[PDB]
Amino acid sequence: QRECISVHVGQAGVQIGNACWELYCLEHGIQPDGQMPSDDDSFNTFFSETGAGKHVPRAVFVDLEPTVIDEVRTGTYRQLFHPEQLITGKEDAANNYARGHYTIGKELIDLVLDRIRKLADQCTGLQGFLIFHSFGGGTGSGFTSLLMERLSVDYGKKSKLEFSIYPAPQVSTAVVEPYNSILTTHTTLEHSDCAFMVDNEAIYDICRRNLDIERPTYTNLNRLISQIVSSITASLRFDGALNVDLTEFQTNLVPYPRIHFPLATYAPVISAEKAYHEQLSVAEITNACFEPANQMVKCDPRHGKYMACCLLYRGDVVPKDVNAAIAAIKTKRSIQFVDWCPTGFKVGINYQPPTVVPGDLAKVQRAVCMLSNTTAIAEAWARLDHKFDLMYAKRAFVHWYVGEGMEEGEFSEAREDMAALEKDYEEVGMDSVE
Amino acid sequence: QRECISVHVGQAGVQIGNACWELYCLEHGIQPDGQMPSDDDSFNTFFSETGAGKHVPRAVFVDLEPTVIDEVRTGTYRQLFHPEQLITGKEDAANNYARGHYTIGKELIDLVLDRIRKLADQCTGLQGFLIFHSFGGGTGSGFTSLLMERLSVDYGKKSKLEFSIYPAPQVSTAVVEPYNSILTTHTTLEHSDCAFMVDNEAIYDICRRNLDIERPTYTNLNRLISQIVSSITASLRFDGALNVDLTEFQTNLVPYPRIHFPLATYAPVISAEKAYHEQLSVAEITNACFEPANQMVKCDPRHGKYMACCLLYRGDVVPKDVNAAIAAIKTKRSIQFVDWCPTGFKVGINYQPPTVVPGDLAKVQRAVCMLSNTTAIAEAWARLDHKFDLMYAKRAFVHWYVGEGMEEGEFSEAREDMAALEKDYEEVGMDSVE
Amino acid sequence: MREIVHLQAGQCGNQIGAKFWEVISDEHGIDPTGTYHGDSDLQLERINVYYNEATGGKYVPRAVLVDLEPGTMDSVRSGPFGQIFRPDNFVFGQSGAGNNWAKGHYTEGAELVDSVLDVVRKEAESCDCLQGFQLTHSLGGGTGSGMGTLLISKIREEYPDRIMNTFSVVPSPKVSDTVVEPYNATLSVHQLVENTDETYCIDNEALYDICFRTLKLTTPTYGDLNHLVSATMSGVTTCLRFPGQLNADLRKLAVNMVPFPRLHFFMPGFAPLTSRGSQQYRALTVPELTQQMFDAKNMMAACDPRHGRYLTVAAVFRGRMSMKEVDEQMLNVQNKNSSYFVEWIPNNVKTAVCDIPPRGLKMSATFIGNSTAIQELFKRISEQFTAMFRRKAFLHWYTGEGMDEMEFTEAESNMNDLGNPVVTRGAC
Amino acid sequence: QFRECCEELRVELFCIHQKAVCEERKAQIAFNEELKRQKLVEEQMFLKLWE
Amino acid sequence: NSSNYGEFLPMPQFFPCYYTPKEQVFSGHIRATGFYQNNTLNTTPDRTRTLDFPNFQHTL
Amino acid sequence: AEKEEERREFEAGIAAEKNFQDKIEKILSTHVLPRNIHPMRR
Ligand SMILES: Nc1nc2c(ncn2[C@@H]2O[C@H](COP(=O)(O)OP(=O)(O)OP(=O)(O)O)[C@@H](O)[C@H]2O)c(=O)[nH]1
Ligand SMILES: Nc1nc2c(ncn2[C@@H]2O[C@H](COP(=O)(O)OP(=O)(O)OP(=O)(O)O)[C@@H](O)[C@H]2O)c(=O)[nH]1
Ligand SMILES: Nc1nc2c(ncn2[C@@H]2O[C@H](COP(=O)(O)OP(=O)(O)O)[C@@H](O)[C@H]2O)c(=O)[nH]1
Repeated sequence: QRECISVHVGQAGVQIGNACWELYCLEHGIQPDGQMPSDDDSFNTFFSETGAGKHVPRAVFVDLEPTVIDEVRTGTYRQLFHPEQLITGKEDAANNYARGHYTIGKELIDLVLDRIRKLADQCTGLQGFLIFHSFGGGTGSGFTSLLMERLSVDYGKKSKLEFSIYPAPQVSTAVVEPYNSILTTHTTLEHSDCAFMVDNEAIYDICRRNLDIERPTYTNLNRLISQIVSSITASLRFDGALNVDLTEFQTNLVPYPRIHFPLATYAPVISAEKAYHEQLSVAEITNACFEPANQMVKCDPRHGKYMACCLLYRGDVVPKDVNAAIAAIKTKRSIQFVDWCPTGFKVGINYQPPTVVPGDLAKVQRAVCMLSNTTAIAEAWARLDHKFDLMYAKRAFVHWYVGEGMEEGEFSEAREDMAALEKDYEEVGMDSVE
Repeated sequence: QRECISVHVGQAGVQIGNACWELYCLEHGIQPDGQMPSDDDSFNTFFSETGAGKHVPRAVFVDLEPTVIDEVRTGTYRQLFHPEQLITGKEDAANNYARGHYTIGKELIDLVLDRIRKLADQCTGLQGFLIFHSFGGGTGSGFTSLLMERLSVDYGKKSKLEFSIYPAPQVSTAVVEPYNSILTTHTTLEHSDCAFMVDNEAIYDICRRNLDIERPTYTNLNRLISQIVSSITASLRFDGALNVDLTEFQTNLVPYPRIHFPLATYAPVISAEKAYHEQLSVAEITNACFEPANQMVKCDPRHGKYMACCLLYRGDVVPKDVNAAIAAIKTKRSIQFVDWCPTGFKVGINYQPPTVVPGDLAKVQRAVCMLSNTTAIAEAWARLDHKFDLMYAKRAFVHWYVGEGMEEGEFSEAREDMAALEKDYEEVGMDSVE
Repeated sequence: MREIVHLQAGQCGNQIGAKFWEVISDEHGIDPTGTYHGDSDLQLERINVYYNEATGGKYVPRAVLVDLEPGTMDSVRSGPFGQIFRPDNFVFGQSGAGNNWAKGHYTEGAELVDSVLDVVRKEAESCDCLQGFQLTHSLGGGTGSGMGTLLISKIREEYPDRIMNTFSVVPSPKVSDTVVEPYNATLSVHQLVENTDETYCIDNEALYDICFRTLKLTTPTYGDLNHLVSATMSGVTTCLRFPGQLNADLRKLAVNMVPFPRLHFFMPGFAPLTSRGSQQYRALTVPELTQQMFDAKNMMAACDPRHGRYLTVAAVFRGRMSMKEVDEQMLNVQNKNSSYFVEWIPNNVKTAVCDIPPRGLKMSATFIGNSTAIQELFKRISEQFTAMFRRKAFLHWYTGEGMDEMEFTEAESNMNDLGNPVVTRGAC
Repeated sequence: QFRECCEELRVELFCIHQKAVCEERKAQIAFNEELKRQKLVEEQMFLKLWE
Repeated sequence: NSSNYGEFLPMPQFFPCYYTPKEQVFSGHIRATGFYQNNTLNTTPDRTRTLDFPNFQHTL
Repeated sequence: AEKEEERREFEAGIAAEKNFQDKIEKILSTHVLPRNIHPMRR
């Protein structure tokens, strides 16, 4: 009765989804193939049922390039998925936002909207979409934004939560990253409705320092993201003392209509040979959330003010132990909140210990994801701005884009839009003096 | 509730920590790894009952040299501490208070301070941050400096005992040992509480006479130091007729707010085949406590006075036989006490009998830890100044400290305040004439 | 023969009302299946106030169970007294309430209010002499505030001569389970001023305060919280349910207890409250019942009575007790604490002593007090709303759903004009 | 209905669930150690291919 | 490396210990079958204040 | 009478406490609706 359609765009999205679905499958109990063990309504939140015991997910894997969909179609999940939902292109978007948005988008977008429409026809009440991608190459950015425009046209009253991998702030892995990222920022400011930021280097550091893994890999980097997405959209999957809805996340985290870029964190990232030594109680897992080395984005919260924080407790958690933890954390002067919001906390309770994939993480009795809408993300935005200004000073790498077909003015429009985002972040930054 | 972290910094400390903890466990119950062998609420103070009925230590073994800390995470107690707890550096603080309050330290100090946070957030009444650190090898001096300062700021009124090891009269195992002391007492005189200084030269002398051991090693000394640290923190981890917490020591021993440098001397330090010949009676133990050839610092009590002594007896101690002993002492004329301190010593009695780590200290059904603000530690303080003077004389072994920070001034600036300490002693011992 | 219809709105309202139905089912001797298994005929004598008769003695509660989320009534029906309600009372619809007063008052809530009202009608003309309606809801957050106030307005304009008892969980100072609680609660309080007759405000902070300080409980959960609400929820309506001397129904309380038509906000209290370890060290009687009753640590709302004057107060006692005890100790508490009681309203206590005590106890007492300590509760969330509203924050969903900027100013001006009389009564 | 309110049922449930967590962590520890053996066998394979 | 995402077959000692579900069979077989609607002609009796079916003996 | 009655009520309260303790140990004996265990186990 409550369910959301998962769309994965680009290698990033496809792979986050790889982990995402593996986790969902385990949680519910669905086996690889799709048939259940020798035997609930939780499968209604992500899967369907064919009347034959073959739960198929509401997933649309779109990529303009094969081998990343072909790994899925060859591997052990070839029968969980609908063999045609995995939409495959024939030409890579080439780290070109406007190739994924202007030239190779029209050979696939009609099929993608057709499959979104077919999935949404089998929907009682559609709570929203979950768009998984990066702010990187053309597949992750241009096809994503061109998808967002059509879902804004077709599903204008429908929620669209988003999980995006922000560019690495210090090193990165490509040279047109700021171009593509500011273009998709400009085209997803006005269409995306709540877009959770995940930086690679924060996952890198938390895996190195807390997970006691000196060899972490992308099989771990968004294996953590699978956990955090499940802990977000599990409150409509189970019951709780304080159950929270997907529209409740938006109405309690995005204060102005443009400020919809929260940063997240996970609680217990403890490392199997490490949790024989801590209480893992509610107070210290909340303190581990608010500690400035466990975030999803490399940005220091001390250079900014929190505006709205939603805590998602799953597991055997007491809401008045949560009361005690919040009363403890609101007295520390280091964690600064905005003054136009005397209470800025949401609590969500779910009676479900987290499922553990065979791998690095240990299971814990209590786990909270903290979703904060901070003013400190303007630091990362301005750093990417200096990045783009330094590259765009003399029209470097613009000839590819204007040769395939994007006009020169879209760069200036993206610059003006994200500078307006800078100004809005400062404007919600300073206090009230009237 | 009853609580007291132990921040062992430097080799001497870490090494002594090894002894102090070994003793704490065997006395309380925790098995090498933990999981109280069991078949009541002592551990609580100097431990933390985690999940699965575990027993984790309340400590942070810090030192900028792998060697030592490494031999802990590869030996008997490689399970008690939670890896993170023991923080270690990469390059040594080559005998230099500089490397401490200045270079190789600005880095690690950040973490140790954060780890101190968690070890104190899982508590409810920190009764004292016991800090064990020698007064020589850089680390012990410089690192402690940074720590003491930071703690004093955040954890304010909170007690801060520091069983530091005083430099040595003769012997000495460092030609720069002198410099560090006159630069480390410029921070233990303005950010400390009751730093109990103990000289290694005495435990040496005692080990030879009473303990009989002809050539015991370091471990043997650190173990005697354990009985002393134990006795002090035993009233806050067991029962007693006249208990005495750490706050009581500070508001009973230190007279004016800058004579926080008392001397300790254990009781029955007898040796198996020799204890079967004495009555270890309460009086007998205290008769020896004030003896001039058992004080744990060469400084002799004869050439000095007793500002205010503290006596903490342990084991079978009839509470109407201590008044007997204290009278049978204040009566004598040898022991002299400042006129400005009428009341003599403060009595402390606990039932829990001193435990025995199969080693040296034999079985004695009673004991006492004697503290005193003797007006004769000046002798040692002065011996130190001469060294600093004789050395700063031809600004020797100084190019180093001034190459790794520490403007030349420090030495001068501090040595003045060290001489200020001298006056304070030869001023509180002056005979009230008005 | 008298008659009360139970409205339950929102998740908090549904859970508290479910605990209420469990408590009075075990009081009347009704099993979960609906049949009667009791020991006293007085339980069956006045059973058809909460419990409509059916075929063969399967008494059905006359409660409607309302939420915009079709998830909490499923838990209610799976609960320990789930299989007792009529399934036509369960009204819902898959939509996003989103803790939003505009979304509970001007959209899908206003879509569902008609289908709610049809069931409320059927249960209202299936009556003999209706005393009125009793809504359980939480002011902080949506559904219970939005649809609750819309339902109160519609029921008041349909039947305007019946007593409305609204048990509201007002948001607490110390924490807040949702972030738009001032936004929801100023509008719901604005609507509760000029509709209802007896509001009962319950803070969660005071619930946990009586859970920790008085009950000495280690892990007090939401079930125990709603149980402590259900204690006074059941205890206020006992003289319309059971025999005894000095009977008092809801309108007798209301006329005896609201002086001016705006100051109808009340602080509940249930005070034979002892821990399991301290029960045996007690000499349970009416003087000590008065001591815990007028003690400010058994209160159910986070408002200290010693910063205000009591305007008027009731004790609904229950049990075989002498009445000289209650009369003389009400006199003695009035004489001992005089500056905290208003002098322009003398003899400002009420006593109503029903005979049947609750199970597991011999005597009990329900506290109702119209203290002027509601001042702090209103002023605090006035401050929070003004801080959230000066900077135009967390409100674009309201304006998208169809609010005007002028309506929030109307609500805040009305709640300040509710805080003005409680200023004036504190200084005559 | 007696399950849902006794509070010692809930404390004793905390106890059972913590014990189950501890035993499950032990099983996970064994599984990760088996992963370490598999990686060592991989390294020996690549060594002999290199030679 | 993408083969890791379906490998290590689930052991019968890896899952979370308990599963607290939100089962909508009640809403499932209520919602489609209406929400009740008062579409009838009234049958409520001639209810008075306190004298339902009185006696008028006091007359000539 | 009012004495003997009071003594009888106190004894009823003590016997009820005893029955509660026996009931609490019985229900903590080991207690699992198949629904509370995901197919993973059964
Ligand atoms: N967990 C996980 N994250 C990934 C994976 N692949 C990419 N990412 C994220 O995606 C980011 C780059 O995305 P893109 O620039 O769009 O890569 P792309 O879509 O393959 O671009 P092309 O080379 O044109 O195919 C990286 O910085 C990663 O953070 C993956 O396989 N697993
Ligand atoms: N009880 C005890 N004391 C020791 C031991 N080793 C050294 N000490 C004392 O510590 C003093 C110097 O050692 P430290 O200050 O610990 O040297 P460090 O911490 O390694 O400092 P760095 O040399 O800069 O690394 C000596 O004067 C000794 O009195 C030991 O093993 N046991
Ligand atoms: N006493 C009690 N309070 C509850 C319960 N459930 C929720 N609450 C309170 O209700 C408040 C918010 O509920 P609300 O947002 O109105 O739920 P909604 O009506 O579905 O939107 C929270 O602050 C909780 O403290 C319960 O079962 N008992």
